[PDB]
Amino acid sequence: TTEIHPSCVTRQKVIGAGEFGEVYKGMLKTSKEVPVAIKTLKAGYTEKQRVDFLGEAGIMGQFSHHNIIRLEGVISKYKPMMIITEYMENGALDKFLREKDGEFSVLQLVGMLRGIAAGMKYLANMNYVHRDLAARNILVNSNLVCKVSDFGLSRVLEDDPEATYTTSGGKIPIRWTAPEAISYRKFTSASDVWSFGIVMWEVMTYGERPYWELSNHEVMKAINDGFRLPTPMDCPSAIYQLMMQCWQQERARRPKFADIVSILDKLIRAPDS
Ligand SMILES: CN1CCN(C2CCN(C(=O)Nc3cc(Oc4ccc(NC(=O)C5(C(=O)Nc6ccc(F)cc6)CC5)c(F)c4)ccn3)CC2)CC1
Repeated sequence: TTEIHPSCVTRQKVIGAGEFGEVYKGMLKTSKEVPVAIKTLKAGYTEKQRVDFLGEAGIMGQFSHHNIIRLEGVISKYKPMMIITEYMENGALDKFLREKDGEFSVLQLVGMLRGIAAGMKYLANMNYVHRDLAARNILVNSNLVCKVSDFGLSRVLEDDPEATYTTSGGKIPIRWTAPEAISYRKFTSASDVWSFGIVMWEVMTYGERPYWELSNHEVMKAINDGFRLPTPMDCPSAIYQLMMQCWQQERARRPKFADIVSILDKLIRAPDS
């Protein structure tokens, strides 16, 4: 990661805040200034927290792709510590699609899915398994470009610092996670492809919550009994068929992300479907 000089960074507007810290909109001088998001580490912290905060930035900094959020740099030597990323004017996809209910064409929605799939193909080619692929972790810019991110919603601290038992390795998003990853913690790019099919269903419902009528255990039983998410209204058959292939029980049968990009490219270049 690049260390950013604090003089080059300006915070202008608060986007959100929690016990983790805060997120700001601001400007960065690379030398004209560019808009950025600025994630801060809350005071005070623990040396695992600070190393984990910086270590997550190190992971993000390894990637360079149009459909992966870009790391501009970090401030680690001064307080508050900061992760400084590319700015995404439309925020998280799930919220964006609920705000824009019914307002996009099918070709526009499929273009979003292609962008997500192209980001995931890059990650797969880097041997990176995301494990939390969901519309809430897809960011959207003004041009409607969709980019993969992982703010770390799965890794927030909710464990007492003195608890005998703690969560380790993060919590699991059951509604987005492939069955073999829930059962054996077998996380692979193939289990990310299952999650991608769930993202496809989020997009085509303009942000419905998957299995929303069902408790987390109600979801797991429904799945192993063979239930799959239903065909959204106005979802083309070819898109729903792609979803079902991502949700194949045997992971060796799911498409690879490279295949998903190609399938979506061909559809975009020739509707029908
Ligand atoms: C519709 N309008 C609503 C109000 N308003 C807002 C909406 C909310 N907005 C917003 O949230 N913008 C935004 C926030 C941002 O906050 C983040 C800050 C940091 C992160 N990511 C990270 O911290 C990490 C990460 O993403 N790692 C990572 C990345 C990619 C991978 F493949 C794996 C790990 C952990 C290092 C992140 F995913 C998001 C980033 C960029 N843009 C934009 C303006 C205008 C739009």
